[PDB]
Amino acid sequence: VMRIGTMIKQLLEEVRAARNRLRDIHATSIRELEDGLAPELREELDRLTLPFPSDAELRIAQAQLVGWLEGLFHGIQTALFAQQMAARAQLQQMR
Amino acid sequence: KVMRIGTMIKQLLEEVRAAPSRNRLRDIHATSIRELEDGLAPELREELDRLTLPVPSDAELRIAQAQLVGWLEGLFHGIQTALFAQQMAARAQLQQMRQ
Amino acid sequence: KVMRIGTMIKQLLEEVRAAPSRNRLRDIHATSIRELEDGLAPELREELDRLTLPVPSDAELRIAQAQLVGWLEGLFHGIQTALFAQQMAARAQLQQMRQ
Amino acid sequence: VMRIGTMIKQLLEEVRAARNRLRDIHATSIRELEDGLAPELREELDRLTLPFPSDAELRIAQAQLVGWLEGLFHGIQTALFAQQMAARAQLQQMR
Repeated sequence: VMRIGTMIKQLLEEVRAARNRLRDIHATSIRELEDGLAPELREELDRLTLPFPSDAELRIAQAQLVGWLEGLFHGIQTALFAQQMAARAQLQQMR
Repeated sequence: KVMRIGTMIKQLLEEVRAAPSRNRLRDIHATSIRELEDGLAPELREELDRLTLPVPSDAELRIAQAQLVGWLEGLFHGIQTALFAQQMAARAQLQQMRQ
Repeated sequence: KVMRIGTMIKQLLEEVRAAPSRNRLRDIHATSIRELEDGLAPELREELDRLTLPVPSDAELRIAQAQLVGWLEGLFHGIQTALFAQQMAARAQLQQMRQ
Repeated sequence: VMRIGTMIKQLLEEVRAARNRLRDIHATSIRELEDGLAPELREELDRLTLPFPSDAELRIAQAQLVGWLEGLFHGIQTALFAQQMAARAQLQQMR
């Protein structure tokens, strides 16, 4: 289930305007990505945030969050493809 | 495979963490995208349509580096959660067939 | 879906278990195959190429009924183990990415 | 992993010749299908065998084992297809 996929798209755009907002978005993304996670959450919430404030670190912190969101989308995406492609191969072994 | 993709990433991520240029950060990025486009048609058009992080200045580098960390980290956890979801969906479907 | 397939089977299996004809056992079979060929090209040629269990005698019926039980049971557990394998492969792949 | 798939094919043919052999094959099939199974094995080994001896019950018991093996193959097969098809749909949601 890729609800997360659609949310990444929308969350991606908000990534630009004129820091609480930035920190807020990252948090949203992580909560939606967690859904249900086992204690593995530690790694996902192990100082998994942007680095802090001066404008420099806000230009920086905001770039970090564009790549993070693109990464999730394409990681999810290629993994999803692997899945479809593996099931096909496994089947091509029918013969 | 998907394991091959993850382990390289873990590596590219450590390769950037300790950095100084304009060719290093651009290569790490190319490298990562070279790994994903393991036979997936023209959707490669999404990654191969640039999507590259924006004598260069010093501050400009830091900003670009930060974006790379997210890209590399995003790909890692994006895969990870696609995997866990795949595993949970099979779990559920098994319990539906209680018998 | 795959859950839809399993639950119908559980039902067809109980529909045969308590039987007396030559049209009942043939319908239960048709029914099961009608369920599998949920949009899968010409591989339907495998199931739709007869593959039907062999005024008929009495003993002949018992033999045919037994074969149906295996077919219905086979489809159930065949799915079940494809599901568990799918779930285990995702599990493993997750543990490879220890970090 | 569909090793089981290839074994079903081979095990399927042995299904005809001229009861220990019959009972032996079913057992083989179940062991190869178990690989690793959780306590769920009970259901798979809950009087999951052919019914016993007179020829009548050997014609019968052997028919049961042809369908069982065909069933496993096509159950595994369609489930495998579902898998590939679901991963594709989930992806078609990218847009």
